[PDB]
Amino acid sequence: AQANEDIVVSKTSLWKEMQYNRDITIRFKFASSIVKSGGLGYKWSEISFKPANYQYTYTRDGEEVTAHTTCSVNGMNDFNFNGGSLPTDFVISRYEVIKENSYVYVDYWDDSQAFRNMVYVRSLAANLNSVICTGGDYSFALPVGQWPVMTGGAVSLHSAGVTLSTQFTDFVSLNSLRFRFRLTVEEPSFSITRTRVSRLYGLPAANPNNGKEYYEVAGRFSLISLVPSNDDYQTPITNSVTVRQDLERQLGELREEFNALSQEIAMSQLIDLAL
Amino acid sequence: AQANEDIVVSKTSLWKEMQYNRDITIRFKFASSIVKSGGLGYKWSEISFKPANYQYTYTRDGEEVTAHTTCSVNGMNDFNFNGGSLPTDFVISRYEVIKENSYVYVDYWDDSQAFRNMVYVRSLAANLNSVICTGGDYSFALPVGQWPVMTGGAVSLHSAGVTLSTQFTDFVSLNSLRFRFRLTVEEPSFSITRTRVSRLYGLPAANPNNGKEYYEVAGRFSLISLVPSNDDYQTPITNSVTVRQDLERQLGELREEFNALSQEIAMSQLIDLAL
Amino acid sequence: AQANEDIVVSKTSLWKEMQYNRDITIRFKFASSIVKSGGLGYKWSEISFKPANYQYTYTRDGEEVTAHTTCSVNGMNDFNFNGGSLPTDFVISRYEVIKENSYVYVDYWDDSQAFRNMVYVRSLAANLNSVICTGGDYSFALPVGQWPVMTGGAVSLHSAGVTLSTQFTDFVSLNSLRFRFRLTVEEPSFSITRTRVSRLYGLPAANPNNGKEYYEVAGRFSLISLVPSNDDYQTPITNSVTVRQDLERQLGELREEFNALSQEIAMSQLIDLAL
Repeated sequence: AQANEDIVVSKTSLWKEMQYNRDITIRFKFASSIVKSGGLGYKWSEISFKPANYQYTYTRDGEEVTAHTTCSVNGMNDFNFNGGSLPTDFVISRYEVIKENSYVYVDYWDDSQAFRNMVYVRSLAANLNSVICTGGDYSFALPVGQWPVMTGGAVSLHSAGVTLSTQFTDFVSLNSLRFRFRLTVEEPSFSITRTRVSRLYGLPAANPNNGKEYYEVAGRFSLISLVPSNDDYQTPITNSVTVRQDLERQLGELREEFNALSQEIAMSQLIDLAL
Repeated sequence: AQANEDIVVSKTSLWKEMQYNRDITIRFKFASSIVKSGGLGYKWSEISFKPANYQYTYTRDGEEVTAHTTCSVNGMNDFNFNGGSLPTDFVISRYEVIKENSYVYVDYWDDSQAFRNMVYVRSLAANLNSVICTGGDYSFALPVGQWPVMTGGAVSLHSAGVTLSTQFTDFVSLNSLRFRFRLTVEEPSFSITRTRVSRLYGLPAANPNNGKEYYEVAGRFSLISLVPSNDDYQTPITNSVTVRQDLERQLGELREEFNALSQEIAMSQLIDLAL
Repeated sequence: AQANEDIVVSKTSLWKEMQYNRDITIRFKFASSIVKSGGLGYKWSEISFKPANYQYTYTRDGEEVTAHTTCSVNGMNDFNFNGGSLPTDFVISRYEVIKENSYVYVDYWDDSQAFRNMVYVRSLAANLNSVICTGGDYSFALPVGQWPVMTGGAVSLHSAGVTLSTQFTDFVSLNSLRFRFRLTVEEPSFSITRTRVSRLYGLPAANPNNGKEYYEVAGRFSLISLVPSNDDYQTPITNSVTVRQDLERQLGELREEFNALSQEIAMSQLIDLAL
């Protein structure tokens, strides 16, 4: 029995039940969304996560396999920290942290045969190994004064249930495999330098990647799918997306309004420069 | 016979044609998008509809069934009301209304067997009962002056044809059942108070829920779907979306420009407080 | 053989491999995104492409066929023109052009029998004719001074490989046929008038249509798909999308802060105009 086998557990006139048991190297990555409120620059609106794609190409045992991964988080906890109600105090109205109560989702896909026309799957299971994820060092760029830095945080990701999912994008749509992960706090705790907060567990959402190009976890997955016996059929992969056109229109109207306001402000600033 | 049947009208090696006939509780909900123009606060750029998700769990005859319902509208008319060309008159560039010519779409999904691998359907039919949808009281927060309140509006939703649809979201992707509703205006009219507009029919797009948690309508549906004979196959549902990255980029450039402008304004206002 | 044949190359009980050989009239259209930076109005942020939907209805040989097309571009080159660092020089931070190294994707879909339940396709091939896409005239509306006009640009689209794709939209989701096009630069060049740039091949991303309703190209396609034997099955087409709720929330917060800032500004002008 090989490591990357391909079996036919049944075969009808057109369709066929095939079994696929294959090793994988999930090279995934987080991505953070920072939002800085207006005013002076001491007030932050949100620091959250975003579903983060990463496509790559790794070597199997003599095969070059192109892969595609997409990470995300759910059930994260929304902490806050307000030093006061003034324009000059450092305040973060909301930032997200990962803990036991939350879960981490990783969608995975490859260019192998297991995924080409995978729409039905059963007997799905996987044996993944646990890893560690440490937070980064994010220096809050303040307009004037000292520079606080969010530094620390370490959480171990433990394997959990496996399912299917779909990785939609502006280029491709993939019927993908969804590995779930639970969390356990570790000794390195995250804290903001020059602040009265420290020794609290979790992983920050400012810079989870720690500057790493990716986090890597090895695995194996076994399943049984329905594929056409003729191995020439192809399911649609690429996309041409035009979703949220109302949102595009709202953004256009907001751009028009902000351009008119900036033109008004610039004219009122320039009239005083004619002496 | 049964009220929640599952019949086998045909069967082959791997596939099969199953007939499902089930009662359901369509608990849907409207949602509004109130955009307020800049300036002083007397001018409103648009008040539109937005497709509204709502997920719940209700009790069948000894079963606890999880469900998910997405409401939308189509063919809604656009009314407008301008009281003057000044910054100090209450003007609504556009507000959306529902009438006979328009239609209301409701995509419905449950965790039961009928929807687990539904990609093909025929002999689709449905028996739905009519309900009433009424508008609440949306008080326009005018900085100064009186307080216009958009109030009233009632419409009768009558059943129409049923079809298929796909509910996409940032979490789940659901091959769902699309119930369609036609409208007949009722006696209660919608009106903005302290304003020269009244005795016009439809539904206000401001507070269509009337402060309610949902609008419930019972129903029953019958169909014939193609399912793998092995009742263990699962179709991808969950997602991790990264759509409209270019839109996110434009929003980020907008936010940076807006923060720079706000910093300029705040420095200009702060320089005049040094005595 | 008819120009719009439909043949059966294999038929089991529930499924059947149906061959289709049909003529099509792809009428597509570019769409441009223009983001103008703030300040006076002398700096433009981006002039890029946006995937563009276009639905039409044309006449087959005694039949009326509704269609849906979606044009996109990949691998475009990012040029830019900056003539000075001052707020009064005309600058364009980044604008897109198309050349040999780029490709033009066109997703196509019809209401015909070929696209009713198409999820699997083999033996795909098509005979498409080549056309010429010519850019138009975009007048950069500067606040004051002269009015440069980006005028010209011609490029010939030639047939290339064919694949599948999925057209996602806020109304319909279509399992569609993806036609590729490669580019050969033509003689008419595009040049910004009243500027030091001219005689550079490609197509401009401001007005590609040249005031046209669409770009027409006729073709023929030939495939073999899996269709249930019963000609009554239907695959979900319509949608009800609520994706990017986080983006909607960001936009709402941005609109709130922008209204607050415009209110503060107009209040400063009212107190400075209340003597």
